Amino acid sequence: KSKLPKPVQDLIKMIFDVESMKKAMVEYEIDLQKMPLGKLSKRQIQAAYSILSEVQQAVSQDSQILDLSNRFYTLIPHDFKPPLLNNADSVQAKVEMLDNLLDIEVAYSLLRGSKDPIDVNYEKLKTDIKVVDRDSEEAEIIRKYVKNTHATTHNAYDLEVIDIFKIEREGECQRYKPFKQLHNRRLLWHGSRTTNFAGILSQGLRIAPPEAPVTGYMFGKGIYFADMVSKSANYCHTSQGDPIGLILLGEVALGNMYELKHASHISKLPKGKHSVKGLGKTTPDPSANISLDGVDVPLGTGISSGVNDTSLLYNEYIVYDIAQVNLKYLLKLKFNFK
Ligand SMILES: Cn1ncnc1[C@H]1c2n[nH]c(=O)c3cc(F)cc(c23)N[C@@H]1c1ccc(F)cc1
Repeated sequence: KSKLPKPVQDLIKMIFDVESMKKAMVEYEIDLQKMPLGKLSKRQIQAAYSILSEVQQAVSQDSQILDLSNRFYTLIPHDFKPPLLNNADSVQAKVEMLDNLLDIEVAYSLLRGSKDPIDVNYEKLKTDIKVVDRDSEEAEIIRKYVKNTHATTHNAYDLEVIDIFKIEREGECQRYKPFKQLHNRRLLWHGSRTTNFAGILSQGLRIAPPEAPVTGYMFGKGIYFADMVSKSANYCHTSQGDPIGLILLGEVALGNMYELKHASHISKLPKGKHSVKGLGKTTPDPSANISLDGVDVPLGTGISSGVNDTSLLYNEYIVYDIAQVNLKYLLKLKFNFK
């Protein structure tokens, strides 16, 4: 029997849920026979990324695109008439599929490679996880952040916080050290599919590989965060059939922000800048900022930023070095769909 709190045990089950892994693969139309969880290979996936990059290029300028489509389906067997990879959104969906596959492989490997099994798998995450007491001020601050920064245009659901966890990944403090005293450190959201979280906890937030198409990345390949909970929660890809999601709060060392109103695929920041801020029309009210253990929490309700000429409804924040993030909390959220 495990010594871990029930909420933590429930999180471990959730994150190592093999059935969720398989359901995801069925929804992607992957052939589970020909490409089982244990068989996923880093080198095949890398080659698949490159083919998707060639596809995107061929689309941007009918026979050759059929052949590339087929080369992709040979590398990543599907179980379908096979849809042509002939537009940016289709390509993007396959890239996101490959990302999700990669983290699923990580989860499956950890799982397969005397004590209660929940405890054995907990240890494999190499992450200290503690429950934040529902009645603490810490929890209250976090619930406020969730409540106040739900955007008015994300009306498909409300959020309810079920559990709040405090997390410390092995090695992250040391890795974050050079950034620990950069100025402008902010507690920001990052949402991702549940089936990615074993990978995220064991390896941290990562940046897309060189081989991946840049298409879809408004500010280039980086790690993206929001100051509005719902903007991030949308990337949980929850649904009525699976309405429980996981979302992170990260301390992000933003330093001097390169403020942008429109897409720009950053390959190198201007010297002296440490992050990108995509400027939204709505921003959390600066007067309501609260410090939490030295870090600003922009938990104000949304007001007008005064920026009209922008591509974005809400802010986003991007860093280009994985060491500029120190993960602090993990929330289990129930999405109540309307
Ligand atoms: C899909 N994805 N994969 C890695 N990162 C993400 C997204 C993202 N994930 N999670 C967040 O919380 C987030 C919060 C934002 F303000 C903005 C975000 C994100 N945009 C990122 C984005 C969107 C489309 C795209 F093609 C590439 C990147």
